[PDB]
Amino acid sequence: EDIIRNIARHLALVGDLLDRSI
Amino acid sequence: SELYRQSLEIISRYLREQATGAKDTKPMGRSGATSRKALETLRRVGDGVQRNHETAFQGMLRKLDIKNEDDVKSLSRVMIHVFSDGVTNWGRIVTLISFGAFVAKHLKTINQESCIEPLAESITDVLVRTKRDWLVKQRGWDGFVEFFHVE
Repeated sequence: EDIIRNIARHLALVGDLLDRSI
Repeated sequence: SELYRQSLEIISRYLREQATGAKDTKPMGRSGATSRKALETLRRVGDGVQRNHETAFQGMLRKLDIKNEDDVKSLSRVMIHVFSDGVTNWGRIVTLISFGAFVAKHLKTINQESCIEPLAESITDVLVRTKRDWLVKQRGWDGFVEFFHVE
């Protein structure tokens, strides 16, 4: 699950940045 | 649960409309007023996420190598890992649904359209099974609409 974990970290960052702006 | 079925109504409709370009005109369930508004919110916010992060999403999709229904499971695992730091917010939730729509488009493109509903239900299951209490506290899909409302 190395690939899955890195994808998740990337999506978490995108999601948090989006949440920040709202 | 009612929350599962309402979440599935929203997420399945968004994924299928994104993949096929065709709106689902069939009537919604008893929470349809909220579901219609949540779908309208996703069309704005989720379409934006996919376009603004298209290059990243393409690379993620390539690494997942999604070919058939046996691979649909990988998205549920991504979602579980996203939430593994104990943080939940609407930005993460909409980003995961938006990536789900991006994958749904891919599934249509590779003529695996039959995998889209399983994908939508898999996403719904992770969200509702593991975040029910958070969703309820946030007033569910009404809270989602309110959070992303502009002006």
